[PDB]
Amino acid sequence: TEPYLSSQNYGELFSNQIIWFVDDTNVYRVTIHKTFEGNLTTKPINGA
Amino acid sequence: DETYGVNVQFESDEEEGDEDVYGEVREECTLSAN
Amino acid sequence: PKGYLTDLNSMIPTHGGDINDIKKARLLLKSVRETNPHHPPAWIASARLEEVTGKLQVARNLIMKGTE
Repeated sequence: TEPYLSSQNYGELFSNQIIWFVDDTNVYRVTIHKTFEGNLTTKPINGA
Repeated sequence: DETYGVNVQFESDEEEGDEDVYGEVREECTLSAN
Repeated sequence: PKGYLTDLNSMIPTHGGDINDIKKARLLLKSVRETNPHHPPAWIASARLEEVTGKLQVARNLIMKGTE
């Protein structure tokens, strides 16, 4: 298992070998919206 | 606050050994012939 | 059996939900409240989904997890 990108290994990000970052945290996101009398909705919104 | 825009992360978590989480012992007319 | 089936028909939910999408929204709000512990409407939506269907004690333990 490759050495995880620490703060002493991140200097290898900028040599000639092209590197990508994949942040998939924000892919599935929701909004939780209340009206007081009745009920409560959760709208899935777009992510990235 | 509205806080509109909140991530979710669907994971296959909660794998354990099926014992207790905190290792504790959680404890909580009649018939008649005439 | 007549009166007991009458009382069983008296206890059917008129607003139970859509059971596969009820499970889907349970999984959804579970992932919300698990990745956002400090979001209040996550815990409110989880306990409200567990009070509109199922039973209420798991909803009450979910909000007492949410309040702390």
